[PDB]
Amino acid sequence: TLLNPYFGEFGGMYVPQILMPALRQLEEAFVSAQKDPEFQAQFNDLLKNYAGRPTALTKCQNITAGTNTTLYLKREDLLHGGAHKTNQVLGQALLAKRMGKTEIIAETGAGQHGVASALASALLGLKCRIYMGAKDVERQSPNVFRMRLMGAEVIPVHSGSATLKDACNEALRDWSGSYETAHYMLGTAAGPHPYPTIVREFQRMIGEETKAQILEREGRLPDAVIACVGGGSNAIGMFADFINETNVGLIGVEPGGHGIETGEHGAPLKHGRVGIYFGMKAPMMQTEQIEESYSISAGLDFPSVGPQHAYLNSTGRADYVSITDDEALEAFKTLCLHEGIIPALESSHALAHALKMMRENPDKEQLLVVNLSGRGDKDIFTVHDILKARGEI
Amino acid sequence: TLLNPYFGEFGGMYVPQILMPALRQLEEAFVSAQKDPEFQAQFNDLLKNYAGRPTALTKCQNITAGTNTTLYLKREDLLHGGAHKTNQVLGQALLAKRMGKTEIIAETGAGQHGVASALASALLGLKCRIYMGAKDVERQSPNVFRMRLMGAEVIPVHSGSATLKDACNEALRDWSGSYETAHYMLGTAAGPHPYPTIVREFQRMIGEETKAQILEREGRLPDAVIACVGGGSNAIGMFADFINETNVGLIGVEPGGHGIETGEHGAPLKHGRVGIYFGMKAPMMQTEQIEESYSISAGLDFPSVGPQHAYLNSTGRADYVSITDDEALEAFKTLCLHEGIIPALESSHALAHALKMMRENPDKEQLLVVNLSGRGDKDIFTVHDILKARGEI
Ligand SMILES: *Cc1c(COP(=O)(O)O)cnc(C)c1O
Ligand SMILES: *Cc1c(COP(=O)(O)O)cnc(C)c1O
Repeated sequence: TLLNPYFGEFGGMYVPQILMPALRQLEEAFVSAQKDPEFQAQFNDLLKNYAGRPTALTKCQNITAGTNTTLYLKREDLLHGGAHKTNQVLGQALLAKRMGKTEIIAETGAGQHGVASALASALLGLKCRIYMGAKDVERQSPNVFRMRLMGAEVIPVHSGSATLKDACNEALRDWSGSYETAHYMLGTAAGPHPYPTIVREFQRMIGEETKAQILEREGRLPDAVIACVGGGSNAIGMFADFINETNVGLIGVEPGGHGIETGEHGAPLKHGRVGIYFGMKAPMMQTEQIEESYSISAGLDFPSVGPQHAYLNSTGRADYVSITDDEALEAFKTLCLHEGIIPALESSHALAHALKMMRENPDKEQLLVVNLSGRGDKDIFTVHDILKARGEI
Repeated sequence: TLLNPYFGEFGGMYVPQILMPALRQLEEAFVSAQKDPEFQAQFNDLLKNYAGRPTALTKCQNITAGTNTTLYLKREDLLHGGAHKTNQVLGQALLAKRMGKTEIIAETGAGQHGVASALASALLGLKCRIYMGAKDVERQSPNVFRMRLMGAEVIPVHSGSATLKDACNEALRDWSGSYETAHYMLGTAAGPHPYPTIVREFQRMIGEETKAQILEREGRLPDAVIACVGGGSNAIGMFADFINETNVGLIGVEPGGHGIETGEHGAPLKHGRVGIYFGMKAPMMQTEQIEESYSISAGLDFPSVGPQHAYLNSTGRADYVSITDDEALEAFKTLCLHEGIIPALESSHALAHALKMMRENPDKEQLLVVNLSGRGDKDIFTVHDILKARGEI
């Protein structure tokens, strides 16, 4: 194994022996490609002319009116597909073609990573198959339809609890015996090494572009960069290029759920315990066994966190807070009403925490940047249902 | 009146005397702003950092594989909001603030222009009210909800046939008496002068960026630029900067409907007759009185066409074809399956006509550019219903 599979005591490769070759071989191919500028050349061609990079940086004056905070939104919502997932997905698609693979295996919970994979595969022309828990397949008709229109095969998983965990497990069993011709496109910066690394490297351009844009527009780095954290891909992708700029804030917002003190949430980082999950060793929400997570937001509905985040958390380089279903919903409505932008419910947690920092210190002089990971069009149904059940139509 | 209100025998200002002042005053304000670079400075700041301009240019190699056609898609689908409408809307919002107006009046059929106006108004902080036929208000819950989340007031119109025509008429009656403090944000390159002009000028950057990008990437202008035509805003916006490059094709695709020979369509340009409609004099679909149009696509469901298009058509500078519900649906599915992009059903007509030009002449050496006016996420429900009714699930 070329690279180090751990970040502190976190990360690793806790996967059956049958997967070591597939994992080791992926890592090599990856290193070999990181160093090949022909690859980098293609990757950037795709990110630039297909996905639409670089993504804007927006100054939200209306939202900060009457305070001393200056707020910027890194517009990942404007990327092709609607969210930051399109970055890493185009990366691995290429990587896979490089390794001469002819197929993609992926798993999705609500279909956000599913649609992303289907799309990358359509482009790079790879036979895509996406595992999805049956319960979710029923709850997500549109995205299932999207994946099908994009020529991907959605395989409903009925074992276990017929949900994300199960779809995830089955995906890996698939790959175990098909890694010869199929690349396993993991949806986030977690899982066994080298994924946490590969995903960080394939998302790090958002942090890069941010710094550049922030200089051109403010002549100085931000006091902090805030981003929601599920498995941690969009947060690490924004963090990366700032770990070094030590006087820059690195805040990660995890879902508060129904209240970090109800069990119904997903902030294992600050309220769980280290264990091995999804092939990695990191903090997670355990019973005594693994437990359940929750959020109005499905993307943030992860019971664990990426190894590098658990690490940056223990060293104290990055801070990790929590925002709840309602504070997120509030932010979601706020951005809609003042900036004319519908944020994804996931990003709403980060925008929420920013607003919190401003409303509590209107006189404080701060330059903040929230990573708007995706657009919220795919969440109006949900928001509308809640607002209706809450009796506010 | 400063500018000339006609394009050949088309265009004009056929509106009640009460509207001449409001119309004349808009025109002036517009000219004064065209010439003010402080305005241009703001407009471009908005288009660049809020909407995400410039929009990509994508080479669709997979779609043209095995032919001599080179196809590019001007990615208007990647603009904030999902379609080219966001350009002109941000323009008029500014113009209105410039004229010291505090309110926006608009009308929408399916809510695409409604959501756009609501958004521009949220940003530039203007009190937005959008008229919408009651029938449509029922058929368009999501967009109605979007407009409401963006703080706009949707006023259902129940007179006449409770649809677009009626919502449109009521909007103008509103403006008739409120132009003092309310700007009427017309949704397309049609209507009484100066709208056809203002909308062309506020969309012309797509054609501009295209030419620039096409040079940088091909070292030569395209043989043709193809775009769907409803009222004509996205087509003119692409055409504009190419009218002069005479050896460049200017194709406009109108909806074929159920077949240009069934009456159930919307290609008044090539199959109607000149009359006065929506305050302008242009070709339209008349009974003997005005008639009905149709398309799987609501955006293309217009019984008339913009005055400049009728003009460019008579001089023969630009060609106008027709594509049907099925050819569009076919294109829609094709782009999905090979490029991993879901086109808006409207743009599908233009992509359709392009594919037609390639499949019929695989050996012909051609460089084509289709204006992908919007993303098709807001059309999967429709496509899914058709495919299901057609019994293909
Ligand atoms: C999927 C998703 C996420 C959560 O994933 P990370 O791996 O923490 O980035 C965040 N935001 C959006 C909009 C997403 O779709
Ligand atoms: C509204 C719309 C159109 C039709 O309008 P034009 O005024 O002819 O541009 C075309 N494409 C998309 C995607 C639209 O939303």
